Amino acid sequence: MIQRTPKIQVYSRHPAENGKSNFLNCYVSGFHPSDIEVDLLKNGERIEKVEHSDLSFSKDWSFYLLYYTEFTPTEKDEYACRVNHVTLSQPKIVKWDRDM
Amino acid sequence: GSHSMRYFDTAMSRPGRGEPRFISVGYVDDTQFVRFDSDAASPREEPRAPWIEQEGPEYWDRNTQIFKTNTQTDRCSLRNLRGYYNQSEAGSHTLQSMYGCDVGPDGRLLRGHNQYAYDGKDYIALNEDLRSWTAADTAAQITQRKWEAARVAEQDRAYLEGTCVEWLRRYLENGKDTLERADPPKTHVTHHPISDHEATLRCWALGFYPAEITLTWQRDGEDQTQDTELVETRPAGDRTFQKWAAVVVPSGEEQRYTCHVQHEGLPKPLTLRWE
Amino acid sequence: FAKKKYCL
Repeated sequence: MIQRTPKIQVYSRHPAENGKSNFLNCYVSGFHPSDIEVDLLKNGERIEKVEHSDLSFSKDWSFYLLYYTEFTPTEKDEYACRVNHVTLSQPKIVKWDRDM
Repeated sequence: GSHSMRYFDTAMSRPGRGEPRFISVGYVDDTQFVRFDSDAASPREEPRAPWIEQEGPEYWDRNTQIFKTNTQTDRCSLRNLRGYYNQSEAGSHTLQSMYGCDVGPDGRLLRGHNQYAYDGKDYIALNEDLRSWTAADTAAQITQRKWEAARVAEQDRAYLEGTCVEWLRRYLENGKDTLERADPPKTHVTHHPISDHEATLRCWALGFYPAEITLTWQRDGEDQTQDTELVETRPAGDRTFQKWAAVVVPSGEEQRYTCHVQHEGLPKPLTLRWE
Repeated sequence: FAKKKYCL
């Protein structure tokens, strides 16, 4: 059928401050069909109990989902989003960079 | 300003894993107010906006009945569509639907919508006249003939011009503190050297609602459309949205670049520069 | 408010 590769952004809800509670977001969009695997990682390990939005789509029919968790960033902890989709041969990892 | 109500429905077959999943999500602008998922274990616990709870239990009952009937209708649709494309019983397929209304600041109907896509491809649409169909292919022509014979467009018209407009106006009134409030973007420009020779200027818009925004860079007052990296507008999770736009500039030329921000919550459009 | 759908 059609397949469309997801676009991935990783970012915080609020401007990041080391030691301050916040939300880490992974926004997957532009994809088709709808099945997709999304993990949030802390120092390479899967975060548990990550929540996500209800499946919806843009007016071009491409799906989007937000995955999110509460987190307290530090100078040293690494965060990322790991996404798999039928259009990806290997899972795609996007690192959290507080400047993007 | 202007407003929309839209339902986004997805039906997805999954042979050997039960009946097709049906999910319907309803929005006013960029605010979700209802969800119905056939895979929810507790329909009674499915999210509803607060300005919905106020309508009471008979409203909930009537909407639940329509969502339940829609589940069965979209499963009927998927079975028919597999046949119209000569498809095998083995594959998973997707049927999407969008329906709803656009109104102006006065609450008058601007237009209605009722359209479908199958496996990502536009299939059929109700025309702007709310009387006639556009079918993408000879499969959708079957649907069109069926819907013409059954006078379906007249039913959809009555919903779009009546129920949809009337309830969108009632939701805007009940939810006026949020739905009718535009939150302007919080804006700044950052500077990221890439080498001795160049740097990235990134113009940020944070905390805005609704999601529609225009964010552009100009060099000496010329649009830099081709040379700008514009990321998709993204949800923060607190109802608001974020966006940025970046350009690569030669070292020492930063003051020739201006970022321009248009948004409904701004009393006036912004012009920003680095520092 | 949801709309009754019709089979394709």
